[PDB]
Amino acid sequence: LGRKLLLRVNDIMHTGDEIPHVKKTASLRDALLEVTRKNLGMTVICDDNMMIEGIFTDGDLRRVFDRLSIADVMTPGGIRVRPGILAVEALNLMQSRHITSVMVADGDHLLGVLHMHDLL
Repeated sequence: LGRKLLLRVNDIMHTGDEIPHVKKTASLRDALLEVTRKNLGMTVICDDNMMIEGIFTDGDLRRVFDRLSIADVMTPGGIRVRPGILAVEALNLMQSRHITSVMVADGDHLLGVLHMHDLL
């Protein structure tokens, strides 16, 4: 696990089909279907070229509770990490920000999503 903490996020993040993402035109309902589908408790909002527009977490749905599109309720932009950071560094950031998932990106280009549980 000590070894585990020195792995790079690149090698532990969900990629490809495992990434939850929807377009900013998506229904809230459709966005939620994607969140459920991929089991990470959040979805990215991005275009077909994987350029990041926002994020939406289960906590954000609670915050909404104060029929919409996902753009209407997302966090625009969003916290993210670079693929070369260490598992331990990612864990530290997530702890300090009190989050359990994070996007992995090169700038605004989405590469993957990491969950606290992956950090094992």
